[PDB]
Amino acid sequence: SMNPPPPETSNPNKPKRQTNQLQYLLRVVLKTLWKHQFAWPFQQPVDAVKLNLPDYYKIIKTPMDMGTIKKRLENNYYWNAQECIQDFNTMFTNCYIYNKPGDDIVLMAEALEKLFLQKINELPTEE
Ligand SMILES: CCN1C(=O)c2cccc3c(S(=O)(=O)N4CCC[C@H](O)C4)ccc1c23
Repeated sequence: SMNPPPPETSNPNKPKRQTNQLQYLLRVVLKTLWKHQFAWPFQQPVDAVKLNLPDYYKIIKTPMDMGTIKKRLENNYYWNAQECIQDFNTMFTNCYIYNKPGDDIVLMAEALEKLFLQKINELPTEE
């Protein structure tokens, strides 16, 4: 049983930007989702060993989680907001791939994803 290396959160050769939308995504969107009662399963990479889900990383080849996204934001890892939004979408999509409609984990993702879409519907305009 082995978890893979988690996604990178630092990369000096990546071009980085401190964007008004990216600050919003950390200060407002991520930190609001982070406090939700259903956020805890998404706050770190899936530990397929602890959770005894040995087939998780057989199926999920681009893992993502809100703890990785929080580190990426706090270390100024993104060039623009769409890169950060795509990591959220990967995280939600992975959960819907590995799991089935009706699963408790999928009810949690569906709630988080609707809040997430509410919060990003309006981003501060690129000043
Ligand atoms: C989001 C990443 N991710 C999955 O794809 C997934 C599949 C099955 C279980 C599980 C758990 S759990 O065992 O802690 N638990 C959490 C609360 C609701 C259910 O009871 C399951 C935590 C995080 C998970 C899973």
